[PDB]
Amino acid sequence: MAPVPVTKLVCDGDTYKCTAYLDFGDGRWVAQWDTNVFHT
Amino acid sequence: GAMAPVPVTKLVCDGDTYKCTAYLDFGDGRWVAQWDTNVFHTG
Amino acid sequence: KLVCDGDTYKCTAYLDFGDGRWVAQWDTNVFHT
Ligand SMILES: [Zn+2]
Ligand SMILES: [Zn+2]
Ligand SMILES: [Zn+2]
Ligand SMILES: [Zn+2]
Repeated sequence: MAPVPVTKLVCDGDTYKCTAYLDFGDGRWVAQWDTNVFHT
Repeated sequence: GAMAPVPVTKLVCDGDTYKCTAYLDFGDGRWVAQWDTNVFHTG
Repeated sequence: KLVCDGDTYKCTAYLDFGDGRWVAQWDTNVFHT
């Protein structure tokens, strides 16, 4: 396993992706996943 | 043109519905990103 | 607590609930910018 902290999480209503900036190595890694975006 | 991503102010995962919901820093605070998740006990 | 893993391609959120041993986990893409 290789779990590292997320430093900052953003999401994006025009790509329907959330992006997690990872605390690892040279700082250039992210995790990204697909999401639904809506008003509650 | 492209809209920059917005910060998430609050992340809640609901074990009842198998959804995580990220509250977005946008408009009136009622916008969310939501996705399906697995929920389990560690061990 | 929220962590992500480039080996398993999963992000994991540690939930406060109950005895603190529950997690939410989901599939992700992981890549270098
Ligand atoms: Zn965008
Ligand atoms: Zn509204
Ligand atoms: Zn907590
Ligand atoms: Zn337990």
